[PDB]
Amino acid sequence: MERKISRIHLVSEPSITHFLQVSWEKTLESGFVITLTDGHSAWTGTVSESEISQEADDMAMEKGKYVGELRKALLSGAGPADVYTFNFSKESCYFFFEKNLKDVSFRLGSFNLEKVENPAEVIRELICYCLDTIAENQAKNEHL
Amino acid sequence: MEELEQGLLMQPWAWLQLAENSLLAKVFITKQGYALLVSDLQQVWHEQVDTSVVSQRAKELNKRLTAPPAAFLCHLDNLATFSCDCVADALILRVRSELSGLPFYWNFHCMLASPSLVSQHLIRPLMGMSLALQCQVRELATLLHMKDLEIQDYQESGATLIRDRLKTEPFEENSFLEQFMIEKLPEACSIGDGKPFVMNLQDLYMAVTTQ
Amino acid sequence: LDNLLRPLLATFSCDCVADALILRVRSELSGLPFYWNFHCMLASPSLVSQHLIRPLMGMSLALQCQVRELATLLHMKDLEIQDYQESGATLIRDRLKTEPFEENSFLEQFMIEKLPEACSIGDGKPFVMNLQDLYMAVTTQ
Repeated sequence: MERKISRIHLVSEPSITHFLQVSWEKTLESGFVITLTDGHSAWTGTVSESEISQEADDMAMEKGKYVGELRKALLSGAGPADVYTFNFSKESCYFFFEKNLKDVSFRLGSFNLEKVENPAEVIRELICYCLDTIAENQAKNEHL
Repeated sequence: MEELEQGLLMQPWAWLQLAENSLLAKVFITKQGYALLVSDLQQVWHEQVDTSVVSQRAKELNKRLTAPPAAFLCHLDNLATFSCDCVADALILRVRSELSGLPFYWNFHCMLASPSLVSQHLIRPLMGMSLALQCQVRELATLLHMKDLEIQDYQESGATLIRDRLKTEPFEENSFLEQFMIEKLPEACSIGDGKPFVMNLQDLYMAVTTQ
Repeated sequence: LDNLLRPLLATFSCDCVADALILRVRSELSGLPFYWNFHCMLASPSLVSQHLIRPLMGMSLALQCQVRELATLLHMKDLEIQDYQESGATLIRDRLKTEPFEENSFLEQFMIEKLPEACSIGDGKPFVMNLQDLYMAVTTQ
């Protein structure tokens, strides 16, 4: 399995750094679980095989190429040319994201999040994995 | 939109590579909309569109790819894969482009142009161009005659030629037409695909329309 | 009708009814007055392309080739007067010295000074007098 934490700003919230966590089985295309948090609260939802297909197929793009856009958007795979935009009501829990070029934003996709009932706990898990991932790449560095 | 039509009269023709044929197109774009005239050299087609039609038709063709009308228009001003159908006499011109890293679609819903615009955008300009080109022929032929009066003054007092390859025969206009009509007219008058027109006449087109 | 029209290309009148043009002839045949009406629809886009747009475009191209061929002719006469003055060691009566030809400046003078009247559509009058022998040739071709 793979996961990937990525740090973002919602358009709604200029000064709060948020954390987007994505978790899946090597193809993002197979569907994934997605968490957002701001260090106080957390939200989650899920996306599936046919939902990514339908999202691409309405946008009229090769799946895999659209998955490219998804990796770049959701897994920090953006180049300097790529500017992505992230939007969320906590109130509705509707996530959506956009790419910007030709001086306007262009929706790439949307999620139903649910506010998560055990906020501090999935946060615990996340910072454990990060402290591990420091120590692991630090151990590799000393060796190199 | 009246200013869109006025810009259009004075825009030059571009040349478009379809897969199926080529087209000639003159277009005028602003933030306000566009006006377009297209031809395949057998027929002519017209569309004019404001920003209302832009955001509606773009929202249809490109369901969730949002922009202000003016940003779409700005990209069409850059001007991609072209295809078309005549369905009735909608020359529907279907234009695939890349914008924002995304494939894009526009369809032009071009009706048979009115005889009045065919006159204002082609016949009258094209006539006016032929008359003006003929006055240029007339002024190059006076200039050639003037240079012969000059050179014949040399021929009438001393003044031999040194480089044995610089000779001009005396210019005479009827015979310059005679040779042109056999040797040059076949090729030169050929319409082809309209690339000759767009390649060398657009300056005179722009000038005659503004006259 | 032929013998009436050939010299002229009697009296005429022109009346439009919707899209259609009527051309009326009052004349005489066998001392007697003779009357005709021509009943013309709008020409089709085929005819307008074949009789007007295409030939007129083919004329402008051929005329642009004429201008090109006359410009290379002009430059070849300028090499020739140079070869007289520059090395052919002689002069003239001075009253006939031409300027060296440059088609950029020829066009700019033409289009400021001469274009306003030159491209005048007018009554179509000057097109039928100046351009027809080219029109017949382009159409044949």
